[PDB]
Amino acid sequence: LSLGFTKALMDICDQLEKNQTKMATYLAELLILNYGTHVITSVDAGAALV
Amino acid sequence: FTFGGVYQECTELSGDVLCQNLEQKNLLTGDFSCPPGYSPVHLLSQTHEEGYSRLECKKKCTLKIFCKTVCEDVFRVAKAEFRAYWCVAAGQVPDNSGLLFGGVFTDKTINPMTNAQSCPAGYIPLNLFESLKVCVSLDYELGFKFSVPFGGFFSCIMGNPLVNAPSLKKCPGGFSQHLAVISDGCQVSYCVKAGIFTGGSLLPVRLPPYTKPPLM
Amino acid sequence: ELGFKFSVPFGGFFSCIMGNPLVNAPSLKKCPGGFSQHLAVISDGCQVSYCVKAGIFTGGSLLPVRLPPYTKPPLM
Amino acid sequence: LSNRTNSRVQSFGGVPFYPGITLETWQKGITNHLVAIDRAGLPLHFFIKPDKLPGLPGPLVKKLSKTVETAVRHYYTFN
Amino acid sequence: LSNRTNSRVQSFGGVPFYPGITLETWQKGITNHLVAIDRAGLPLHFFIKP
Amino acid sequence: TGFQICKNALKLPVLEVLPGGGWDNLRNVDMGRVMDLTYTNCKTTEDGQYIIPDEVYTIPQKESNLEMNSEVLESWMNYQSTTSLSIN
Ligand SMILES: OC[C@H]1O[C@H](O[C@H]2[C@H](O)[C@@H](O)[C@H](OCCCCCCC3CCCCC3)O[C@@H]2CO)[C@H](O)[C@@H](O)[C@@H]1O
Ligand SMILES: *[C@@H]1O[C@H](CO)[C@@H](O)[C@H](O)[C@H]1NC(C)=O
Ligand SMILES: *[C@@H]1O[C@H](CO)[C@@H](O)[C@H](O)[C@H]1NC(C)=O
Repeated sequence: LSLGFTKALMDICDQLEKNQTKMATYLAELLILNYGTHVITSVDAGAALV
Repeated sequence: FTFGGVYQECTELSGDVLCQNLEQKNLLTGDFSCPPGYSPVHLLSQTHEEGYSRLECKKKCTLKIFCKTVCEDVFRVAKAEFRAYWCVAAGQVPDNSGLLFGGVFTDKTINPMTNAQSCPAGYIPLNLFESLKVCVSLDYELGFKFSVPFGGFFSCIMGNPLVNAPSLKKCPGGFSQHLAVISDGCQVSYCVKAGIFTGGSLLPVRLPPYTKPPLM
Repeated sequence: ELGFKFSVPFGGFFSCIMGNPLVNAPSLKKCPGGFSQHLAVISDGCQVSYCVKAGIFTGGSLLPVRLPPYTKPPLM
Repeated sequence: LSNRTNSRVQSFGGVPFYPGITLETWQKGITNHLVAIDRAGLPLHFFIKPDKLPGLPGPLVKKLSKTVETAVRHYYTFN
Repeated sequence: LSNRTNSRVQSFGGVPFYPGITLETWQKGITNHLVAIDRAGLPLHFFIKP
Repeated sequence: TGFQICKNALKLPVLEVLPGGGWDNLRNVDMGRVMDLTYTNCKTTEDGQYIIPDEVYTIPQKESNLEMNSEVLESWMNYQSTTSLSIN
């Protein structure tokens, strides 16, 4: 995992550890906004024309 | 549910030109019918007209002595009514004897299951409308790896009989409703489980795991 | 010998108008045993298929080198 | 007399298209201008695993994955 | 009058195809763009050996 | 985690289509780097065309599809009429 993704996950873990589920969910939604829903494991480099 | 196939009956109303490609036999029966244990469901009946210039040559003999071959071309507007149906399971039909649904596509639309205007490997396209093709799987394993659960068809005039006998225009259960085709302003749609369809730009690699991470 | 090294177990044929008589005399459109059903031809809308064992048929893009061994690695 | 001509060109990757270009020139010009034309991926909660995060203990990352996945579910349901 | 032309080209390996290309140029262009046209393998468990 | 060190040596472009990024399945747009991309090894595609990060590998599926459809329809209808009358 990248540095930033790990850092965001650690922040969510710490917020959960502080027994504060309110900003935990906010931080998780921020994670979703910044990194989206899925992670791309395979692409196809190429080109197309119509 | 079990989908036993489709067939598009073609009736010639003028000439014999249109129904040479608008007719579609059922794959399993080889005829415009449904396999045993299946009840044909009237999907949609519509008329189609097309003009064509047919050339014909005839040998006219007047007075049994003046024989001449005359060739003439006639511009005729052939009209044909096509009636397309689909075979749904009548009851507790044997499993998994039948056919599998690989999605449908038109020359102007896409098949979201394969994201292409074609049928997957081991699939056969059957003509269902003027521009609609259905991808049907004969092999059970290839279909099961290349199919989606099917719920039924319905039109703008006849709804789905499997609603929960009333026939409403609604996909039963958790089956989702997506457009299949528009024929002369009449909507035709199909029903597939909502979990398999998604945004579609990213094809998820949904193979393993078959369980969430098991806790210690 | 050449056929045995270049063939597949065969169950029989059936068409859209007459099914396989080897079903388990009724003749149904079903491959007997574990024989798989694959489309062979479509003659004028009539479906003709064959029956071969599911053990040999696969995805097909990777030809197996499935020759030896003829047994799993025997335990010590 | 009535003339009506419509041209429509849609390109993904390669040199910016211009009308007088030939498919030879366009095909020879994709050497550096390649574009993702297809992609596949996995849900991100699939990557929240104890072995993937050394800094945190297993029971913690399990709850972390649960809350991330429920955040995703909420994000889907709202929209 | 009615003209209808359909061309379809499908290439695996070699230089990206363009319509005006000659088979000579294409054949001389595979010198580095070679792809797998056939493959054979073994089951995974066959390699998990003591 | 830059690739400029490799570029200075190899003098090649870097393959700009890379996995390991985030993806918003709703909006269908790339989001953010999730996997770690490093260029420590100065890894290259086998054909020596692109510099790729150490965490990816490329299958060379060099394929091209071309479809060309042309359709020309012409209709010509020409008609003439000449009626002449004369009374003397
Ligand atoms: O002519 C006008 C029509 O042209 C097309 O239709 C074509 C059609 O696509 C073709 O299949 C058939 O022609 C077939 C020509 C021969 C048919 C009779 C067979 C004859 C051949 C000569 C020996 C005796 C038997 O009808 C017309 C005329 O081309 C289109 O439908 C449309 O442009 C228009 O409605
Ligand atoms: C435009 O009109 C001319 C006649 O002035 C005709 O020859 C031509 O085919 C039409 N179309 C184009 C694209 O020039
Ligand atoms: C296209 O139509 C022309 C007449 O305009 C004709 O000469 C030719 O044979 C047709 N086909 C092609 C491929 O040009």
